Amino acid sequence: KKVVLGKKGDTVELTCTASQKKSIQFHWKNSNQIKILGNQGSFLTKGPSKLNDRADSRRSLWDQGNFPLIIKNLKIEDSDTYICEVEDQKEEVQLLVFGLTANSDTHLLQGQSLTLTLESPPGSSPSVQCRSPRGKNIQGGKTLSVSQLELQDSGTWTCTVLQNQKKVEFKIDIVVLAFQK
Amino acid sequence: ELELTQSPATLSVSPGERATLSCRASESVSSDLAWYQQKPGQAPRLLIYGASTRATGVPARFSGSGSGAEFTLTISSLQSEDFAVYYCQQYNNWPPRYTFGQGTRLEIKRTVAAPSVFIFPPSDEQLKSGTASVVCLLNNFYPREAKVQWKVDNALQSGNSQESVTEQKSKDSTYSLSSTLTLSKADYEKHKVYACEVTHQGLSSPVTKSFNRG
Amino acid sequence: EVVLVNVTENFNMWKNDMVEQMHEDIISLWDQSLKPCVKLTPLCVGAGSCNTSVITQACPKVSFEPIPIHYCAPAGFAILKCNNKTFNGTGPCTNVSTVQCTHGIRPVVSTQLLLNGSLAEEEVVIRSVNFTDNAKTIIVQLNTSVEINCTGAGHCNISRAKWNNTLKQIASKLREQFGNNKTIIFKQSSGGDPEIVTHSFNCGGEFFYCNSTQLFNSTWFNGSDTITLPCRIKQIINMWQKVGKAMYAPPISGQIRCSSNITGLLLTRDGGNSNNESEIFRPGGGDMRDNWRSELYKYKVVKIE
Amino acid sequence: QVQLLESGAEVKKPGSSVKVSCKASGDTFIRYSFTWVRQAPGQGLEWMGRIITILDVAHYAPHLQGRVTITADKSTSTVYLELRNLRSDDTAVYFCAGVYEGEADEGEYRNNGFLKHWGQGTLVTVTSASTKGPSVFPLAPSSKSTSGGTAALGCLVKDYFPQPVTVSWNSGALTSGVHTFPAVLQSSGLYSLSSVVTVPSSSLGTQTYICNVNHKPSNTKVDKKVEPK
Ligand SMILES: *[C@@H]1O[C@H](CO[C@@H]2O[C@@H](C)[C@@H](O)[C@@H](O)[C@@H]2O)[C@@H](O)[C@H](O)[C@H]1NC(C)=O
Ligand SMILES: *[C@@H]1O[C@H](CO[C@@H]2O[C@@H](C)[C@@H](O)[C@@H](O)[C@@H]2O)[C@@H](O)[C@H](O)[C@H]1NC(C)=O
Ligand SMILES: *[C@@H]1O[C@H](CO)[C@@H](O)[C@H](O)[C@H]1NC(C)=O
Ligand SMILES: *[C@@H]1O[C@H](CO)[C@@H](O)[C@H](O)[C@H]1NC(C)=O
Ligand SMILES: *[C@@H]1O[C@H](CO)[C@@H](O)[C@H](O)[C@H]1NC(C)=O
Ligand SMILES: *[C@@H]1O[C@H](CO)[C@@H](O)[C@H](O)[C@H]1NC(C)=O
Ligand SMILES: *[C@@H]1O[C@H](CO)[C@@H](O)[C@H](O)[C@H]1NC(C)=O
Ligand SMILES: *[C@@H]1O[C@H](CO)[C@@H](O)[C@H](O)[C@H]1NC(C)=O
Ligand SMILES: *[C@@H]1O[C@H](CO)[C@@H](O)[C@H](O)[C@H]1NC(C)=O
Ligand SMILES: *[C@@H]1O[C@H](CO)[C@@H](O)[C@H](O)[C@H]1NC(C)=O
Ligand SMILES: *[C@@H]1O[C@H](CO)[C@@H](O)[C@H](O)[C@H]1NC(C)=O
Ligand SMILES: *[C@H]1O[C@H](CO)[C@@H](O)[C@H](O)[C@H]1NC(C)=O
Ligand SMILES: *[C@H]1O[C@H](CO)[C@@H](O)[C@H](O)[C@H]1NC(C)=O
Ligand SMILES: *[C@H]1O[C@H](CO)[C@@H](O)[C@H](O)[C@H]1NC(C)=O
Repeated sequence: KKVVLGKKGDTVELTCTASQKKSIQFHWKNSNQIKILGNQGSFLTKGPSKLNDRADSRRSLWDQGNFPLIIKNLKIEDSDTYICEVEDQKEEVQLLVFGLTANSDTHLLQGQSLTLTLESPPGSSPSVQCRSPRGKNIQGGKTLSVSQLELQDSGTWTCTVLQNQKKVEFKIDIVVLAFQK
Repeated sequence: ELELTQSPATLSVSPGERATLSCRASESVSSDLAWYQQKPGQAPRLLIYGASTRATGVPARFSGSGSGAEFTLTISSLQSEDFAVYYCQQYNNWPPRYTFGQGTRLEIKRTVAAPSVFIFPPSDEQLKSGTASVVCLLNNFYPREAKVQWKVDNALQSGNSQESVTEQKSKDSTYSLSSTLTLSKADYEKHKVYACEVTHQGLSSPVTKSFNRG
Repeated sequence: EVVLVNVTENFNMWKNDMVEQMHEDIISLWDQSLKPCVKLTPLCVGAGSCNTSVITQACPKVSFEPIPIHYCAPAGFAILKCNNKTFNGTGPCTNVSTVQCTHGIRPVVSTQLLLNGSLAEEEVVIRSVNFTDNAKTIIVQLNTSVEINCTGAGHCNISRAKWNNTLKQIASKLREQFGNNKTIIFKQSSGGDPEIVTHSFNCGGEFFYCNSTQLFNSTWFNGSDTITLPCRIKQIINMWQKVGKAMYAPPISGQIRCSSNITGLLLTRDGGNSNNESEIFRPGGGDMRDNWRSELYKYKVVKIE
Repeated sequence: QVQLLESGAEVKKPGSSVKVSCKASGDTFIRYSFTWVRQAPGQGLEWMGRIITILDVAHYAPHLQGRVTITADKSTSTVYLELRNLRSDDTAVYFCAGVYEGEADEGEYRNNGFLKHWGQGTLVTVTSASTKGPSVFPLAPSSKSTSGGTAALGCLVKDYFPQPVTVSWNSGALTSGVHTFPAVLQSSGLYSLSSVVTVPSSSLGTQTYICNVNHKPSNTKVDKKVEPK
């Protein structure tokens, strides 16, 4: 068993190594026996998988016994367990895709609120934790908010999602106007 | 070791007339031969490839044929803008070891025209730098071929001069050539007469232009 | 030479040692015949980045002329043949005999469509290492040839009727291996490299990639004359001998014509856990071993004193 | 059709390395193949090598194979030429050129050798000499011994490096009858040339003639008038 976390729209790679350094036959599937990726001799194939045009591998490593499944432009529905059947084996792996976004535009005013919403696939209890440039940090189960927004908050916010003892980063740029008198 | 060679080093043709450029190869090249046109100070222009197909934007007066180790570039009615240098190129071999011909210069042919020879003594400001440059100018002549000999006190100089020739005039189709004789403050102020003996086709006898140092 | 033997032997075309022999042999016949102007094979020694081995060599225009090949017993071994008219590799063979050499095999590299190969005597046959495993290739052997004319012009011709009758047979056999009340659907390749998505082969020394969609868009148990499939001759392809790439010179002849007999098919099936009552099949191929395997399924080498 | 923008001129000492670029824009970068072609002043074109952008494989000319490298960054649609161990004979204009090969991305590659798209070219001067503006000298009229109606006068631009230099008369008001000869390389390793013009002898003493010499390399801008005396 192994758990991997990915960012929405990003590109995640799932490894799968064999025992020998010879390009052998492999293929990936999901939780419902749905054929995702696989190889036929030295050629690559794709299945009726709902991730077809977004799934791929790296033939450059096949000679080294490595048959990864790289999924680009991540989506929430891509969250699921994947299996890599090679040389009579099943290196399972669970995937959890996450996405964090601000409900309001970056251009905000001193004193306004900032709500960060996180996207998590059904059946998942991740812990959110963002930090502002000045050190203001908030924690939330699904949504985090900051009632009043200080000028010193303008800048990059670092967020961290904790799921299955794992974590991933999220950089959100914010801007706050510093009025005059 | 495939080497292309263009017969006419320089083709003098009258405006409106036709011109034919030949390009042979030291070895068969089939039909992988292309022609290029090149104006001064500009990138080359592709006219023909595949030995006979004209490239887009290339007038029909331009046409190419031949195969093997012998090719031809024919230009029907030579227009004013067709004044340029032409290069062939063979790209048949593989691995790619493509080569170009040494080029053919297509120049406007007109009636012989003698030059106007002028002699320039080294400027006063220059003699202060510790060097004397004597300049002989042959202005607006034709054809291009011209001979220049410097004579210091009836002494045939050599090795201390460098000629430079302009592009053919786009108005009168003439050429001009600047011949510079260089020497140190010493040598110059150590001689009397400085001449420039010029020889052309239009000039009956050699036209010599000299000045006495002083 | 042939000699009937009264005894039960055990075969397994999915572990047949002779397949690898052919495979390596063919890969060799090819290398000395169809030479690229350049080949690119991977090479990541893990020394950080991935270095790529590149070769630039002569590129003489020649066509691969398949010359029949007979495989005889290697030193110290013997060849057994399952004379059974309808046997599927994995299993016992009561009617067996020792042979001197195999039957003339016509080596052909192609995808989703086996050409110029041996036909099935009785009825259409389908074979697999495990039909339950949707990720495994299904080898289909026909009992009747199906012509397919292709040209450098850009298309392949195939009788709409004949092929429609062959699908019925295939589906009839499919529902026989899976479910009776099940429905057999034929869809196009799901995706992947060009060579795998289309019916690829080499005609007149050139590489063809013909769109087989029209051949696999049908459902079963639930004017009109010839079928025209769009092809395309490519210069840059994916090597089948190993992960790699190759580039050949453009065609020189203006009339490339080839006629082959469709003899077998490589199919693959869609997964899904307890979906509904119906199965979808798609053109497969890639692993040329499955091609050799379709001809060698009845033989086997054996140690002898 | 793609457009080929080359990088600015290069001035290097012998033994040095040079890396010229070429930015292609206008179509699919991978559907073209690029070639480099150099040309020494006063000479013909010389094929250097060509790269099959799609495969990322290059082939070079014998006399160059070994100290020359061509590459391309599909990300910025740029081609590069790299020359090592520079030699004085390497001085020349370097041209970048390309041609359509077909749908390479789809496996169609005609492997065309000819060149349809060319760039403005990049000058690359290799010398032991250092940068330096010229010293403009006057070429006073020939109204001394010669008797006619059209005098000759100009300017002598000597000892400058490297090329190029631009010359003109009267801030560009005068252009008729002007001849600015090509530049020659003197033994000293410095360039030189003359710019002349034949004006009417009557125009002397009245109409003042001034040649404007510009030399960006040395940031030298000179103006010199030519009096009859
Ligand atoms: C393909 O052509 C078949 C007959 O062609 C045969 O082979 C060619 C090479 C010639 O030698 C010719 O004389 C032969 O008859 C047809 O039977 C078949 O219908 C054609 N393909 C189609 C459209 O189904
Ligand atoms: C079978 O069809 C459905 C399940 O199969 C799916 O059908 C569609 C949604 C395809 O896009 C693909 O995901 C699967 O092949 C069931 O919902 C349905 O009840 C079953 N019976 C029918 C109506 O065909
Ligand atoms: C390429 O990679 C190989 C193996 O890692 C290495 O020996 C070589 O130096 C690299 N560069 C060349 C010469 O291709
Ligand atoms: C074919 O394979 C099946 C599956 O195990 C096996 O029962 C049978 O003996 C094999 N031979 C036949 C009947 O073709
Ligand atoms: C095999 O061909 C025979 C006739 O040659 C036909 O009757 C049979 O149906 C075919 N196989 C099957 C059962 O699909
Ligand atoms: C047979 O198929 C099933 C279903 O996929 C699976 O156990 C595997 O692919 C095969 N196992 C055996 C014992 O052949
Ligand atoms: C095959 O026959 C015709 C082709 O001429 C086609 O319309 C039909 O769908 C098929 N019929 C069957 C089920 O055999
Ligand atoms: C042909 O194949 C292409 C992909 O290879 C597919 O997009 C198209 O729908 C197919 N059309 C035909 C001719 O059936
Ligand atoms: C369905 O099959 C027909 C041939 O019977 C084919 O022409 C068509 O392209 C297929 N459907 C599509 C549009 O993919
Ligand atoms: C095999 O195909 C050829 C076309 O190349 C055809 O002429 C011949 O009749 C076919 N033979 C069979 C198996 O009927
Ligand atoms: C066998 O098929 C090949 C295609 O690989 C074809 O070129 C050849 O003509 C066929 N041979 C016969 C018996 O016609
Ligand atoms: C095979 O069958 C024959 C029947 O004639 C019998 O004599 C023989 O012993 C059998 N072979 C074996 C298993 O010994
Ligand atoms: C092959 O099929 C035949 C019937 O067609 C059957 O008698 C036999 O048992 C099968 N395998 C062998 C050769 O024993
Ligand atoms: C194998 O033996 C069976 C049973 O006697 C017989 O029917 C069959 O013809 C034999 N097969 C061959 C052709 O050797």
